[PDB]
Amino acid sequence: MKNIIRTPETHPLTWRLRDDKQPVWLDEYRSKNGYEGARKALTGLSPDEIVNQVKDAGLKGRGGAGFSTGLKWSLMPKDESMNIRYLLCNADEMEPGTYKDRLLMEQLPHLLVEGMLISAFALKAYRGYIFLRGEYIEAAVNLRRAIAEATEAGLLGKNIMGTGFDFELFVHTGAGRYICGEETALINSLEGRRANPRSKPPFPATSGAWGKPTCVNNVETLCNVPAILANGVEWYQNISKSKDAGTKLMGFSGRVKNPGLWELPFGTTAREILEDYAGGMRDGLKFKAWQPGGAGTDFLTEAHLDLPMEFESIGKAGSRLGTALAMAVDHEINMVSLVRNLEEFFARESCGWCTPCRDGLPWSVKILRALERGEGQPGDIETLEQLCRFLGPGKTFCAHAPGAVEPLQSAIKYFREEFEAGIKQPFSNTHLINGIQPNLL
Amino acid sequence: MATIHVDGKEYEVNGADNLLEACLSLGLDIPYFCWHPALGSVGACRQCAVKQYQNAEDTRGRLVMSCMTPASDGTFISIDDEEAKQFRESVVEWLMTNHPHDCPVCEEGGNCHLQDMTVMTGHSFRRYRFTKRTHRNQDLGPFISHEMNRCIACYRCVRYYKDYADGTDLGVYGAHDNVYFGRPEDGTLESEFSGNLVEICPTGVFTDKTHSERYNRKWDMQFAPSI
Amino acid sequence: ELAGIKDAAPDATFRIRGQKLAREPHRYSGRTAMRANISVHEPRQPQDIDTMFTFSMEGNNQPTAHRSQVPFAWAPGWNSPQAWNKFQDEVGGKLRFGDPGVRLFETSENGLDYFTSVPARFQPQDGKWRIAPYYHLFGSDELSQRAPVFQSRMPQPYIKLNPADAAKLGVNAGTRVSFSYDGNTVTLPVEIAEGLTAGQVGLPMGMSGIAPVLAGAHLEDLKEAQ
Amino acid sequence: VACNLCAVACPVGCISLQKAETKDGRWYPEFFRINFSRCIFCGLCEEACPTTAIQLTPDFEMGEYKRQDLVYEKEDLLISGPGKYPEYNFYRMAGMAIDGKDKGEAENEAKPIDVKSLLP
Amino acid sequence: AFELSAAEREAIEHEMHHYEDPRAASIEALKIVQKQRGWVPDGAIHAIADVLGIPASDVEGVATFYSQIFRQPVGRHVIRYCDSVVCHINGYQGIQAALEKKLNIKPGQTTFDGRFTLLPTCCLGNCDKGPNMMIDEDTHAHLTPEAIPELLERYK
Ligand SMILES: Cc1cc2nc3c(=O)[nH]c(=O)nc-3n(C[C@H](O)[C@H](O)[C@H](O)COP(=O)(O)O)c2cc1C
Ligand code: SF4
Ligand code: SF4
Ligand code: SF4
Ligand code: SF4
Ligand code: SF4
Ligand code: FES
Ligand code: FES
Repeated sequence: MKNIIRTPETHPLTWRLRDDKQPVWLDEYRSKNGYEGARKALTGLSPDEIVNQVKDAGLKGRGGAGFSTGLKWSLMPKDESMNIRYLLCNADEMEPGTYKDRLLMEQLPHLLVEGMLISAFALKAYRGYIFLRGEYIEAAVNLRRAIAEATEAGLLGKNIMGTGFDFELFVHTGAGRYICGEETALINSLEGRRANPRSKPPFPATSGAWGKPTCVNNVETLCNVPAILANGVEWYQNISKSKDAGTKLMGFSGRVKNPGLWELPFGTTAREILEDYAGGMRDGLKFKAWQPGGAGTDFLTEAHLDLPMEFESIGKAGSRLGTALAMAVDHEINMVSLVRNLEEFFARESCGWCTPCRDGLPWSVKILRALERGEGQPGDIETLEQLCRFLGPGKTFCAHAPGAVEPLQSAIKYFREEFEAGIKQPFSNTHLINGIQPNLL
Repeated sequence: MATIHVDGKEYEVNGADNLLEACLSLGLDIPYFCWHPALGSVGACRQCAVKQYQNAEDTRGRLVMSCMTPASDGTFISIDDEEAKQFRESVVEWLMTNHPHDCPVCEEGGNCHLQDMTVMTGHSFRRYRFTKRTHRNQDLGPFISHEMNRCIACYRCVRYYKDYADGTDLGVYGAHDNVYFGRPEDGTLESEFSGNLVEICPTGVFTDKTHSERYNRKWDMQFAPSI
Repeated sequence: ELAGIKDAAPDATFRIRGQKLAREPHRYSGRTAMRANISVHEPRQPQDIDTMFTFSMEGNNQPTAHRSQVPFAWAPGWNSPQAWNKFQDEVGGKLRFGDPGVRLFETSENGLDYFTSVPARFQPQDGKWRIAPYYHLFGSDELSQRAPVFQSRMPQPYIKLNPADAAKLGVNAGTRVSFSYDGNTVTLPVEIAEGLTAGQVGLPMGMSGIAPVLAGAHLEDLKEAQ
Repeated sequence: VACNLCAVACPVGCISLQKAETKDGRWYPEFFRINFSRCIFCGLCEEACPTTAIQLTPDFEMGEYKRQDLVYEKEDLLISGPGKYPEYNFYRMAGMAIDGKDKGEAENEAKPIDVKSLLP
Repeated sequence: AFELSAAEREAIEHEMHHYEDPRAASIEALKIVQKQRGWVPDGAIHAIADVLGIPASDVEGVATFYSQIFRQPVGRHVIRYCDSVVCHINGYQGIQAALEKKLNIKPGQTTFDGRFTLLPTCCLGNCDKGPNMMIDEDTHAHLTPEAIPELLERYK
């Protein structure tokens, strides 16, 4: 609700935000407990114990999969001879409904710089690349200006803080493709290739960018670690009494009274987020459905509110938590138009590598256009069901396809009345030919 | 070296090999487009799907790709599993949604791998009623004719031309369902090994221009072993 | 020294369990219509005595037939070159019963001595020009340059000169420049080759006029064409 | 269109033909030869044809003094009209481009979109 | 008769230092050329190929894959309006109908004047603040159709 007592304890990432919404630079950042984490890390802690601390903390990736960060960081090789390692920060954020990292990169850039410095010291990476989206222009100016500001305080370059560690940071903007957010296709885009995904195994922990050990991490995953080191792991586990540790940037969007984004701990139920934080729907509209975590997530109903925002709690509820940024769909939006728009986006953003994505999704969108205009034929609904069945996990080359079909199968499963209300014409894909009698079924 | 269990039977295979060349070595017909013995497996076409179980007692497993799965000892697979057969037929159908009505006037007719895999899967009934995507062609020399409408996006041409042959003037362009295989601009393919594309491409996109002057189908040809 | 040629192929009495090896696919068509414009009667299929193959489709082309000489690959359900997978023991390996052909000579027990004929370094000469051979895939072979489809694929005949040799001669790219070989006179347009070392003249061997015997020869006279 | 399906589907092998191609790109037979001395009128050729070009008509009036004159060339077989199916045209269906039919002028075919188009 | 200017080359070789391979700079190099000219002409593909030491088919593949890299002539300003799902909920269709009524050019086309080339785009990352559009490097949020003409006035 409109007044919230933002404290360093319960809002570690976002308590540094000023009332005029302008970014906070290195002189102001170090006055309000800035970079002390990276001093204790570079001067006091070894990389291996830092990795063990991050594993004990139980930090999970905020990019939409929720894999453990310390185990992934422990997948890196144990061979000293392989001294060329890279740290890549997935700052693409092209999924519809995802605007969280824009706040962190526009207003708190030194948080990301410090977090990548700590993660690089843990992973022994000499070079770091921030994979920023190329549409975010003011994020790129503030990131590069704050990086050039941090180069004269001795936090980057050579002999940083007197230790032998050498870390050099770069910002390179993207060219505007959604599949660049997939981590192996992010590595391929960084190499200057068409951003096809790669087959796993091998993993980028062993063979990544330029065949070197690499670790792709979301922006918020890297921004969480300075809080861990500055305050402690013992503080970090006991933020929430829930199976997921730490805070998450959760928000609600659509035509609601107060659409926005607030940092909240895990286990917050939808009712307070929608009506206490977002202020509920606009007056004279009732609530029909909600997507919990962006466009790739399954649609949910009113019964699925009052339910905690966890990976395994939403997982057993028939959906995926994703980015945790929720979408409201009201009663005056036709669901067929929403699904047709979603499939248009997913179909048109396919990289084209694998057959069931390249060819299935255009068929699904054309069927949805036929249903929307009212020319749908009786075989259309079973074709959409077959498309969703055969586009599940493991059958396509990457995870863009299951994420494309999850809203389609959830919207057909819960709202089949509208989808089956546009089938007013029978099935005919053939024209009569004179002199040839047809085969009558 | 390794022992595998296929549809209940048991076979002896090389562990280093993947499952597609293992099952093809035993005479088990699995359809495929993107795999080639020389070029290797990339996993693009998704046509070689088989059902893999965790052990002999697992009744419900997962669909994997036999070109991308090693033929390790203890592997339990089913080529003829009903869900695998439905998926392979569906993949053929998705490739058939945009294919031109050209077999009478296609030089690959009677020698086309796509025709063989379509019959082998058993897909004979069209459900797609919408418009088809079309492409314009390019001129690729006096040797190779180009008909991009027939492309199935198997990526064999770029994998042969760039990786294997180290040619520089053939690539893939575009995105999603608009992928275009060819040159940046019209002009003769400069590589000394350009003509193997006629065997490498499983459809009639790249065809022999010297044969299309006096064309006849393969069943009418008389062959002898020569040097 | 040519004793191995018996094992290159079997003899004309070789049979696949009593069958002759087929040359024609089993669905070969039109056998009573190819020659129906000359004579409406059917000539007899030519008999073969030289080889085990028959000039007909009445023979054997089984993938598992015990043979090494396979005329073409075809299997039920495999009409493409991927039917070659049916003819191998493992796919991508060797032919099932062995590849045709035998090596005439084995590795010798002992080797040779060192050749002590060390050449002197190349020196250009005034008047004499060494002929540097340039080869072309579509020009150097005698039979295949008579194919009509190569007439457009061959480049124009060119004589390649170092830029310094064209600067001392005073010519540039495109200037026809006549030369003399064996008392004959040939004129061809000039091209510039930076990687070609000075004192040499690049010629395309095996073309119409430039025999490949010219490699290592000398051009006595070279002057601007008029 | 000289597709050579009628020649291979004939059980007795009474059809010989060769494909020709115009500069326009239309496939057509350079020569078409039917040996009517051996033809049994089984009709497998008519049902094999995917263009309805070859058809069987109610006309049995044949008889000749020499067997050499029973071989029919293309000028003895090509009639002035469409026969049993007045309206079917195969090239309207086919993707191949001929005069009057550029790419995207076939049935159920969309316009060609170039890879350089600004729309993603 | 295309020639790459010596400052585009100076910027390309400046940004080539940040990678093991010059291929990795190819995308950025293309954007530099577009920054100078609005779009990538056909000769810039071979120019970039010969400077970076990669084949021209790789540069053209990269340029055709990425939506923002333009290979067809564009206008003075590129109107990029969001048509994604949150903007579908907030009503982009009225903004599209207003823009395409004013300009009279359906999406993907160019105005007779050439001042503006209307293009749809994916989610701009400003979803919570309403229907969104970008004109060149300027983002406009909280869009209403009534505000469209005056906004156009800003860009003349
Ligand atoms: C099609 C697709 C798009 C993706 N886009 C993004 C993205 O934009 N940002 C992101 O952080 N992760 C994205 N991911 C997830 C990444 O592949 C990867 O799981 C993540 O970057 C791991 O980082 P994390 O541990 O910090 O979550 C995407 C995945 C797929 C399959
Ligand atoms: S499944 Fe679709 S999005 Fe994923 S790699 Fe294949 S074509 Fe691209
Ligand atoms: S290329 Fe193959 S599938 Fe395509 S029309 Fe020709 S024969 Fe048929
Ligand atoms: S052109 Fe041929 S080889 Fe290349 S993708 Fe298409 S079908 Fe495959
Ligand atoms: S169109 Fe009919 S008659 Fe002509 S070649 Fe084809 S099948 Fe034979
Ligand atoms: S009708 Fe005559 S030409 Fe046709 S298949 Fe029968 S025998 Fe052959
Ligand atoms: S051939 Fe095996 S997945 Fe494509
Ligand atoms: S979803 Fe509409 S601009 Fe972001």
